[PDB]
Amino acid sequence: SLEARAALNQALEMKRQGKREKAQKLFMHALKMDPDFVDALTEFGIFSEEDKDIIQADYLYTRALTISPYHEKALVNRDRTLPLVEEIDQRYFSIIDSKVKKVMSIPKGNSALRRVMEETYYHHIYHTVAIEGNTLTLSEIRHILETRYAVPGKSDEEQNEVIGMHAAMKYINTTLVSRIGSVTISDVLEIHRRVLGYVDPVEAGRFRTTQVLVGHHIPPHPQDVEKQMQEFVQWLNSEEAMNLHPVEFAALAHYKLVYIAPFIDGNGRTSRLLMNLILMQAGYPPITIRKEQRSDYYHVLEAANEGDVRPFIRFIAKCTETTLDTLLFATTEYSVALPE
Amino acid sequence: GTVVGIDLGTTYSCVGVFKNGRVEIIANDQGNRITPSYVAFTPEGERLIGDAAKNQLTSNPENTVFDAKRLIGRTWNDPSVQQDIKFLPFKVVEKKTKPYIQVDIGGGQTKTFAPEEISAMVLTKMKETAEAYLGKKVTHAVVTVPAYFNDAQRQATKDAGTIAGLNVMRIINEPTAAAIAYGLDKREGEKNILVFDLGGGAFDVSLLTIDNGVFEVVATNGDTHLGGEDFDQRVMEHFIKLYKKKTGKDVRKDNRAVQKLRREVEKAKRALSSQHQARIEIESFFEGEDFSETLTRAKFEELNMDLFRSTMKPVQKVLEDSDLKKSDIDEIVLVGGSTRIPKIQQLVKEFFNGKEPSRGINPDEAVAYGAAVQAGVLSGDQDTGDLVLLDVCPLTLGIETVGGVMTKLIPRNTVVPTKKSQIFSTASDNQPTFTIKVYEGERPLTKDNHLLGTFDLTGIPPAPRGVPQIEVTFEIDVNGILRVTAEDKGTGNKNKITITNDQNRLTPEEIERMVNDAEKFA
Ligand SMILES: *P(=O)(O)OC[C@H]1O[C@@H](n2cnc3c(N)ncnc32)[C@H](O)[C@@H]1O
Ligand SMILES: [Mg+2]
Repeated sequence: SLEARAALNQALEMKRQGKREKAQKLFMHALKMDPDFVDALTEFGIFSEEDKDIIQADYLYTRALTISPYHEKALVNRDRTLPLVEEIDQRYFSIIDSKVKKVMSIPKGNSALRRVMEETYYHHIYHTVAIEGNTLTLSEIRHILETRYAVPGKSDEEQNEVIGMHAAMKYINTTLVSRIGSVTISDVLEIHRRVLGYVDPVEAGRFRTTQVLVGHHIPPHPQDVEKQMQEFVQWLNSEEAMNLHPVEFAALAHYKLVYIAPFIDGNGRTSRLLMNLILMQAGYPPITIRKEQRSDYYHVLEAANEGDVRPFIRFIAKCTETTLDTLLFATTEYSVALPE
Repeated sequence: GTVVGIDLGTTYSCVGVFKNGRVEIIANDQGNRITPSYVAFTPEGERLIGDAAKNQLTSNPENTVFDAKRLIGRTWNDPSVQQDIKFLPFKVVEKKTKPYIQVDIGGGQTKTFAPEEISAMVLTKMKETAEAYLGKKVTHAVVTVPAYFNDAQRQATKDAGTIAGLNVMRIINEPTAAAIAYGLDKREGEKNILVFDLGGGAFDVSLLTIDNGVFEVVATNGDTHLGGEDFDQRVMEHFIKLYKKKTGKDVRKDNRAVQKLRREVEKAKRALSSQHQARIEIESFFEGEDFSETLTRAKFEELNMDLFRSTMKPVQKVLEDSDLKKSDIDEIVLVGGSTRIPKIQQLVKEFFNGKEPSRGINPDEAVAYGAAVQAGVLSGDQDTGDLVLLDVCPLTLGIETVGGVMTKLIPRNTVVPTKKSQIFSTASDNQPTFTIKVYEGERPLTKDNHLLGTFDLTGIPPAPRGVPQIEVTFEIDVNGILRVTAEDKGTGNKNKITITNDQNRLTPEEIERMVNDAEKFA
């Protein structure tokens, strides 16, 4: 696009002058005219790096190189930011690890943790069904699971989704979390059989035989699901995967499973359960992707579809920190002082 | 071939070409650098366009058509359409809730035209004007629209181009075109310019930051039904009333009388821009009796003072939107034929505390000049360098949600092209459809905003009410025109959501017929 070229040339001239607000507008205009404009992606990366946004700079250099793998300026730029991004992402994991240890440092004489952990359980069911559009409130979910009484003027489906999640989580915590050995396809099917068991007992615990769509994502043909699930569980139990930071392991496990989308439905609910199985086996509390993060969640999944899963890993890392921050705040004890 | 720039004005149109690094404004077959936006059908079946059409208005008023720019992209019901009808000599009839033009095309054979077909004829005449100068056929054009044109008015102008056999490479906002005409030869760095664009039928104010080839619209505000036409109507109505007061004769019956008055009112108004009174003389005005009256500049101003004063409100609005002071405006650029009116120049000058407007800007030609430059840029072969337009949408776009609520997606003055996505859900169990009602306006309830279009979204899978996650996406393209798309964000079958285009705008089949009808006069 000659139009795109003109916009990039003006972006670079305005940047030179120090008109950075105008430069940013012109970069964004160039990339509207040509979304795969490699020179514009690379120069907009430089612009981010000048503003000390190394993760965004590296994102743009990496995106450029997926389009044009031999692009000289993008290669040089990516080679500079690669170790800087590794340093930044690893530093965030270190902060998360410190906060996990802070949760484990909570004295066993702390009264708040017991009740907070119980409340958090029902919060987890609320968020995992609500992010998918389930309209049941936290109080309604507590009523369904504690009493077993059907809430009036609400679909059987929405209630059966919640009952399924409760059954799935009870199975994981009592059978899988403490179990020694590899996590198998049969284990994932057992989780799914409970997740979907009360909504769709026919499809519960078996792979789809039809093509599905997952928002903008086109998953494999149903005939390729078995082979991709075998390759997936091979990765799950690999020393390579075991050597990852648990947050990265859990995030990649989530993404790899929803990429395949082996089920007709409940791929997200099942993948979020597997994510938390991995975190809990690694000694982390289970994390929540909040209902309110639905749009951000879909955005970073789409970013992963487009060839960079790091925004998704970073999103899961931030969900982990938020979970830890909330647990530590909720269990804070307020000391009583002698006036002296 | 050569891409031309066409100012398609309410009363006059103007065509320019960018060649050897400069703009040529092209004179028509009668040697005129502006062409009346008029068409006419003679009793013999000859299609007249431009000067030939306007010049036989008073002898064939019923089958002389004009003012099409104030009919396109509007409903029959539109109070603005009903206002113009009172001063239009041709039959405007309701067809699919829209104002169509019915004329005797000759031999007692009546044809009903879409306003798009009238504008297509005007565009055909401007194309023919360019072809005569270039000595080669013209297939590609940049066509201007008022900045404040809504989605339907923009699409209708594109459709007019298609019907004229033109590839409309770009729709450009008239004040943005005017800014290019002002700014192209300037190398003064960053300037804030206020373009005040009062033409034959539309009024725009655009505040731009221009900077060594970058034309950035900061804010726009206007009225697509305010211009020269309205000033003529006020004067015509004055003298029709004065005649009934003096003689007792109501002259609204005789179309020849009303349109004779229109022709003389235009001459008088033009005279009153350089002198302080004008004589209006018509022989055989009504029932073989003569008309003779003086119009003073003061009386002309009095008759239009509310309309003239109303032009200050959009100037105030763009300053408020931009959060700029009057002192931040480096240049006031007056464009459109109606900015020659002394009282208009005075009101703008006094608003800006005595600041003189930019010199060497021909208000009749500046819009065409800018269109011609952008045509040269998109032609790709005119060595135009790094000219960049960052234009905006004039109106807030929203979707009607439960309770007749205006759910705003794209605010007014958003840089285009732009994309906005939002997840919506169903209002009842197993709801299979969305009736997507897109509105243009600021009001929190859609009943108080303007309906852009209705889009049928089908194939929502069965689920309880409020469960489905149907993302609806508004895309405004570089022409300022909306495309609506949708995506189920959840797990679903291979059969994606479908959106059917609005049924109340010209279909490809209707446009094909109108194209084929137009080709016969080639
Ligand atoms: P279905 O209801 O079985 O699964 C929904 C989950 O799929 C995941 N997901 C959403 N959007 C995407 C994209 N674009 N790519 C991959 N995976 C996606 C989420 O986990 C949903 O909860
Ligand atoms: Mg689903």
